[PDB]
Amino acid sequence: HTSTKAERWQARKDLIAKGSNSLYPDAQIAAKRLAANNIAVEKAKLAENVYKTVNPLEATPGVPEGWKDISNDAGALKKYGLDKEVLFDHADTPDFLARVYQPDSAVFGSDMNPTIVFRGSRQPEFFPTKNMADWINNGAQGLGMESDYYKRAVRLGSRLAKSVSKIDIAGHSLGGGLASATSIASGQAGWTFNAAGLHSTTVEKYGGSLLGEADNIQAYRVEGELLTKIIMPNAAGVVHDLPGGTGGPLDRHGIGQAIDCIEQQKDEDISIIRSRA
Amino acid sequence: DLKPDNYFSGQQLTLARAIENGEVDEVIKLASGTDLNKPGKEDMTLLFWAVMNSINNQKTPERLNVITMLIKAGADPLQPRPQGKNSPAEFVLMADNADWIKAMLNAGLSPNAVDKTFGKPIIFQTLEAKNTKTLQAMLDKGADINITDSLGNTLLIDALDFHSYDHVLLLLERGADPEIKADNGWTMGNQLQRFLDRAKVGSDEYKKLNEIKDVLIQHGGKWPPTPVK
Repeated sequence: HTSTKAERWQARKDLIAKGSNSLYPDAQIAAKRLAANNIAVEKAKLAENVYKTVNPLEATPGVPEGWKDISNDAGALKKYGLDKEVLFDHADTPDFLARVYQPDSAVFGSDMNPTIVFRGSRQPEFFPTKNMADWINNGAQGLGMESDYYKRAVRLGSRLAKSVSKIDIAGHSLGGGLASATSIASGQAGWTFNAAGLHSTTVEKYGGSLLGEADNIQAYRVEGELLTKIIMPNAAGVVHDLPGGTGGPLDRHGIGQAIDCIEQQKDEDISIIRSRA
Repeated sequence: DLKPDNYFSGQQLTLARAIENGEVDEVIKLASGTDLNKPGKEDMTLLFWAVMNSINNQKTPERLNVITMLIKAGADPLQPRPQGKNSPAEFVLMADNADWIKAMLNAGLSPNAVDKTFGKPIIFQTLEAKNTKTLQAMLDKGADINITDSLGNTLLIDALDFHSYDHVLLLLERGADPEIKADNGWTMGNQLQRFLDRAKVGSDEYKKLNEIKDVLIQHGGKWPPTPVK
């Protein structure tokens, strides 16, 4: 059999409230962390979904239940000062790409916020060492083109600082680095997962937009994962360490392990709340 | 380092070879009869091929004129590539030198043209260039300096959000209207005040933001900004 996401969301809410109304300190602490991880794992599933975008002008398949991709709905995007064009780079295949998702009020009520989610490149490259048998790379080099995903991410941050509607930022890996830039620049709350940190040259380049703050970024990371295991700054925000990873640093970097590890922690806090019934 | 046979065959390949060789008169002869806009392999078009053959050592008057003559013959500088990838005109607006966009403007490309995928004025793509030369070229040809995107943003507003500070300064110097509000009621000045409040006093970025403020005031713009309604 099955169950609707709305029923499951409500049941989790009820379980959280049981812990938060408990007389036992450990149930109360567990309820707070469970409430945070309930939100975080939704952001993490969106951060996983952005890797599935192929044609950015088309639907992204597999959008997590209770969410809708509005990346091609200009009428919905303009609520946040966004349009379709600013969501990805256009010179070449879009390694830098954002998707914007709106939560279903029938599922989450008012508990969830719209979220813009970033994907970065799978293999960062210093531009002069790219394969120049690829004509677009040849052309970008010969035309003196600037190569900087952080410029478009900071630009989105400047815009989202003006949004009258709340919108959260999220990303995994290099997309979590981009997400943290957009979050610091905009003031919006951010969620990152095994994220890259912000290099000093990047922070300097974009000045006060990348300065301070970070208090409203939740930087989730699988213990043992590649990036923290490593001029490599720490991910910005409040660190949320996650035990329960498997394999080596490369395996633990994957967004699937981040999602699984958050679910492991939820199970753990649920068991604590249930133990005080 | 590139070979035209990897992208074209038949009549298009013969034109691609004349472009490869920089033969302006042969290009003019073949272009009136060849399919100019049908893409070849790897999304290459004959117009992108001409751009590719006018860079580095080959950025010559004649090879730049090959771009002009292809467009006069019907090559579309605003033709998109698939999946939202950009057109030759948008592509060369991101360059650090205006020679390529000028070649296109010389064939009648409108400086107020909008792109065929998103409908956004292509001049907004200059804001990602390393310097202001492509923006200068579009303004010199008569682009509307106060043209807006679909959300009411001007180049002045978008350039500051982009942290494209030299583009901001050039736009002010050329008389861009600083009091225009986007759809959300913000002016460029509203963001400039916010940036100044967040900058580190005495940093290079603080000096640059204050240079913008000084130039804004010099060109008659209101400072401090009215709060957003």
